[PDB]
Amino acid sequence: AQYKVIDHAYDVVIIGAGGAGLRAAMGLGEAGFKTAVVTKMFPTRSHTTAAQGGINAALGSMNPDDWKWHFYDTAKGSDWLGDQNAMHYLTRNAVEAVTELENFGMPFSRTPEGKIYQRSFGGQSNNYGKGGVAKRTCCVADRTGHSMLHTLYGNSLRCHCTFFIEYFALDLLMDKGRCVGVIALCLEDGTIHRFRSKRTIVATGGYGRAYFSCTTAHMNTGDGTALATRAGIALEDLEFIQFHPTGIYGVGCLITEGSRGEGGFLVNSEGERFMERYAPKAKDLASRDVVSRAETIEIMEGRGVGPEKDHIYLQLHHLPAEQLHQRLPGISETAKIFAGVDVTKEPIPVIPTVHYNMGGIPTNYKAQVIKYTKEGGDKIVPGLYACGECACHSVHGANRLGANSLLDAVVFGRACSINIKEELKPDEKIPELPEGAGEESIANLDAVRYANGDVPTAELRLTMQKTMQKHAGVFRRGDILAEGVKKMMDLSKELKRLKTTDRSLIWNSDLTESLELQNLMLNATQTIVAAENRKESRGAHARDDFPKREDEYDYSKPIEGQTKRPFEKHWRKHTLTKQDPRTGHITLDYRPVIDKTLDPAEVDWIPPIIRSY
Amino acid sequence: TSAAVTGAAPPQFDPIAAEKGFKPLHSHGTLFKIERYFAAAMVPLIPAAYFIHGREMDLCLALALTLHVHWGVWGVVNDYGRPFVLGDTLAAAVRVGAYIFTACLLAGLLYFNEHDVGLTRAFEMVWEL
Amino acid sequence: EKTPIQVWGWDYLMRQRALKRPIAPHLTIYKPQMTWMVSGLHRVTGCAMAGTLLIGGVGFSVLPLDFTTFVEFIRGLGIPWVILDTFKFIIAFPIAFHTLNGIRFIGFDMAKGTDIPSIYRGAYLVLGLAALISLAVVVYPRWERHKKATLPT
Amino acid sequence: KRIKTFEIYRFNPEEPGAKPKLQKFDVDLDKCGTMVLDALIKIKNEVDPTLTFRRSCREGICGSCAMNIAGENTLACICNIDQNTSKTTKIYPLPHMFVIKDLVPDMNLFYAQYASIQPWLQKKTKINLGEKQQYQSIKEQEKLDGLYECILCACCSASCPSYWWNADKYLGPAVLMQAYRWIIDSRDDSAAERLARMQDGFSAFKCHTIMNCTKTCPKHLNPARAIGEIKMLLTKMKTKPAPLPTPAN
Ligand SMILES: *Cc1cc2c(cc1C)nc1c(=O)[nH]c(=O)nc-1n2C[C@H](O)[C@H](O)[C@H](O)COP(=O)(O)OP(=O)(O)OC[C@H]1O[C@@H](n2cnc3c(N)ncnc32)[C@H](O)[C@@H]1O
Ligand code: HEM
Ligand SMILES: CC(C)Oc1cccc(NC(=O)c2ccccc2C(F)(F)F)c1
Ligand code: SF4
Ligand code: F3S
Ligand code: FES
Repeated sequence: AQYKVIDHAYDVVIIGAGGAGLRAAMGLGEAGFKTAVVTKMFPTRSHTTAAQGGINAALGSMNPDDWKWHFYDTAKGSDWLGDQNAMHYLTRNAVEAVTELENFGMPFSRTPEGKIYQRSFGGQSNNYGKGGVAKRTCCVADRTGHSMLHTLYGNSLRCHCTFFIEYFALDLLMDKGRCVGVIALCLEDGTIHRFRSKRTIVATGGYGRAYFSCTTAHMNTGDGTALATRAGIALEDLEFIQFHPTGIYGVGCLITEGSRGEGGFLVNSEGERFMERYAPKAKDLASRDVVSRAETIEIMEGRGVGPEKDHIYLQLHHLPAEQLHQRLPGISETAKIFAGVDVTKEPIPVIPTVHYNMGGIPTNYKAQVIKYTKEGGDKIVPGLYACGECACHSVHGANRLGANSLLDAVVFGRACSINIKEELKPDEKIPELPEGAGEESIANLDAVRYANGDVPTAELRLTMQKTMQKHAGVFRRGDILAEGVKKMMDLSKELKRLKTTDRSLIWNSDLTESLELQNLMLNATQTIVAAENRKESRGAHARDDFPKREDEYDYSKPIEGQTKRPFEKHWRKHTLTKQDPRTGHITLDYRPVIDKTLDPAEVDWIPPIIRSY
Repeated sequence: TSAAVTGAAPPQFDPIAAEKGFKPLHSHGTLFKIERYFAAAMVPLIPAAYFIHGREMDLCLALALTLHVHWGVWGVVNDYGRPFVLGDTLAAAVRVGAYIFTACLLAGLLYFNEHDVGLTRAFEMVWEL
Repeated sequence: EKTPIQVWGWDYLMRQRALKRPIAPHLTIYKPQMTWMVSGLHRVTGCAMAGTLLIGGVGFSVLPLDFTTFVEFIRGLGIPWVILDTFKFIIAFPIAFHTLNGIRFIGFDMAKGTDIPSIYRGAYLVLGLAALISLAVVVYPRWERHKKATLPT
Repeated sequence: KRIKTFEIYRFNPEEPGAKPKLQKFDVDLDKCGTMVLDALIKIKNEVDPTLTFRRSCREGICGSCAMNIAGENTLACICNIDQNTSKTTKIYPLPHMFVIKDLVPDMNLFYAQYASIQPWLQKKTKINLGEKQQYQSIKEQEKLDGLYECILCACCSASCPSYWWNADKYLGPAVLMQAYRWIIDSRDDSAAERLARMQDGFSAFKCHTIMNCTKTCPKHLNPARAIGEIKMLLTKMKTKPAPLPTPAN
């Protein structure tokens, strides 16, 4: 078939228009850079808009607080797979970057002294663990995410961006390991577009649709990390999928951890406030790995609830009806719509569901995409940048801390623009395009457009979701994994036999979902083989066959004269899957975890310990 | 493929620049206030006309009515009579109509007040049969 | 002349007329409901009354046969008293309702009573209230006319 | 079993000067989900994948799937499928929009208008950004309730027969409520030329106070109230000043 192709040149091009999408689009537009923001849906529709319990900063609006305590909660929360330095930049710039958002127009809920309302959340504490449960989570009550994306989008309208609304990012454009831009199908008229740009930013969100039951949006098909895999990058830490504790039993749409830090709790079949046993101190407000686990143990050890005894209860009815309205209005409501549940009088049916993807496109604290060989450290892919869910600076490690995600979005968004001003120097002109670049991205589009196999696209997505659901869930076994891996590769195979019906370009819904189906498969497979190989339990990745966390030392005993296990023998290292996209072979490799802060004088590094809550 | 033409930006509205030239001061605020208040003050009138009669009532009843209707049709005419449907120069025509209308309505009433039964009485002179 | 957005907006129409997309269905398919019906009826009665006032004001003026002899060009036909206060009702109402509804809309213009119950009662309070003052103004003066043609003690 | 029958607007712009049609689709409701979007997703993933409609969030918070179901404008993702299988639930796109294809309308005029209100906090005396939070009383932050929640979905505007007739000049309820969302923000210094902007005959004042906007909002908001409240400002009710930032802020 015949195709129209189009060319623009920009200083920087952004794939993604969500939280990090825009916050960087803000800095760069304002810095007077010719900016194009390519997004595959009107930016409001983006997933950030769906966020709830708030965004963390040590604002001190409920009690004195120190950004350093927040730091500590982040290192711990990450079960030390977190990059000490990357986590630093996040924790340090928090109070500013949240503050900034207020200045921007964000109608935060308010304290009687006219300050930003903060609220407790999963797995935070005052004074480096010692003190009580912390209150750092600033929020627009129950729909923080909604308000963040909406301010950002607004405030981005005064920063001179060229918005490319509903355009589908096919592939990055390469030239000798340097990203010179991006290629997308225009949804509206059906053209194809090439953007030559000096830098390119990937902030595409996560891939929570690789599982069967999740809290992610239908557009969370993990397309960026697909481009990254396709561009010959390894991805990082894919095996760490974070299971949110409280997802509505039926559909699985989120009920905030807010409901917990606000004073609510989980309950089993007996009536027991069970979290007390699985964690004595921080209880219903332990990290979301510990808790989602606890639930699944309670479920499987009989004490489940309802008709099939297969989920637990989130009980909020014991809480003052006033504060329940003025602090949780949307969940209060989506509970009535979906569970058909009155929150003031009954509990919500909840079950851990696939939520956030710590894993993604690897970077340094400067938010630049890296390829790591063992011989010559991490070398930077020229002029490629990533942030938000889809990146892995690993600030989250093995377990993203509740509400460090919109912080991570905005902070490293901001960071992109700050860091690109300092390094792109405008002597360097807009790159030329390699003889017919991404003529193959346009090819793979023709093949899927007129796809004619025996297996529909609908049908492939379902089993891939289901197999992921069984073989990669909360608790996993060396064989039950190996067993998924096989079923999994069998699908990347089944991809040739793909079947679509719609032959159009003008808003081909079908065609684009099939492109997505491609992109997920890349994520999925990788996830499961990365998981299949990690023989330790850490953060959100728990093997029944290796319950232990496999560090250098055993951090249960003094350490004085213990021989440091070599890099090849322990598990404190980032998984790093390198997938060949046409066969779908995946080789592994393991990058060391960064343990130095940004400046050891400002804050001293935090050494590992036995992770209890 | 390698046959591509160079593309322009998407039509997009520029909240800053394309909103720092144009600024013209003329408020329809002030004026809307008055058309509401009149329509309001026009309440007692309709009751009162059911009782008190004569040339005097006839007068202000059919003088105010002219105005209320003048504004009203304007509103209407302005709504439907839209250029995207009638082409620029027909839309201009109907807008003139709304005043031509408003003129004959007056003339018509003012005659009928001075020369036929009058208004107020022309209702008595029905409400009995 | 036009706010910049209005300039841009026109350009849009032309651009969409350019691409000959069809305009999505709107009135033939929108669920009949009280909100827009009462708004309908308001405009309807409005115009109709102005209509009459023009074609009646101007009508009788630039026409030979005046209004008094109209009142006769009717009664002398054999006019059933039943249908005669069907006619007088058809007239009282559009005045009674437009006035009543009118005061209501001024409520809305100044933000008073826009919650769905006030929206929906207003409509019922104003409709029935029209028919009451419309009925008891046609049938009330037919008590100083059909009581004084029969009456007992 | 339970066959529900849906009747759906269909349009192919690629079909060589085709026309609109409705097309009946049959759906077993026990092999299906509970909300209209489910039934769309289903009858595109099982019957006819050339059915095209926007969606994303699956809990009615993105705004994507707004269309006209059963006569009124709402969110496919959060209105319940009508289980009376004898009746026939009929689905159209946002009324009076230009239809790119199928249940997809062109939204761009509505996005333009939104960005014309300049929907960002603008301050009189420019401040240093990251420096400190601005003071706002809890009771004056509450003035934004029923205002901020708008998902910018365009159900209201596309029900408003005035936005129908004059969307090019008339701003419509959605944008309007949001223009207001910013004027009463106690933190906002532009209140004055914010009204100054929609000072004319159409942009604001072609609201004929009809009430599909308040009555149709899937988020149970009320733009009529805020359009009304704007009127008040274009005249005779002035906006309250910012209560004074107390000391220690
Ligand atoms: C799912 C979820 C997540 C969540 C949450 C509640 C829910 C239900 N609540 C949170 C909370 O209370 N606090 C917090 O810190 N985090 C919370 N989260 C997680 C967080 O919201 C997300 O991780 C965050 O939104 C990440 O931001 P990001 O910008 O990286 O992700 P996004 O907002 O989805 O961005 C999506 C954009 O990417 C574009 N995209 C993707 N693929 C393409 C292609 N191929 N072409 C063009 N554009 C693409 C989308 O179009 C969109 O613009
Ligand atoms: C106290 C008595 C009256 C009140 C309170 C009143 C009020 C109103 C109001 C508020 C509107 C504007 C609707 C809008 O633009 O939102 C209107 C419109 C109109 N009025 Fe009246 N009115 C009264 C009497 C009359 C009478 C007796 C007539 C007939 C001669 C009339 C004819 C019209 C017409 C033709 C419109 C057109 C505007 C539209 O339909 O939206 N009015 N009236
Ligand atoms: C089916 C419903 C929702 O749609 C109907 C269709 C026909 C036109 C109208 N109603 C108006 O046209 C109307 C009525 C009174 C005042 C102003 C208007 C105006 F301005 F033009 F919007 C409503
Ligand atoms: S107020 Fe409601 S109906 Fe209107 S645009 Fe916002 S969400 Fe949609
Ligand atoms: S329906 Fe239209 S008239 Fe105003 S009240 Fe809503 S925008
Ligand atoms: S799909 Fe999220 S709004 Fe309906």
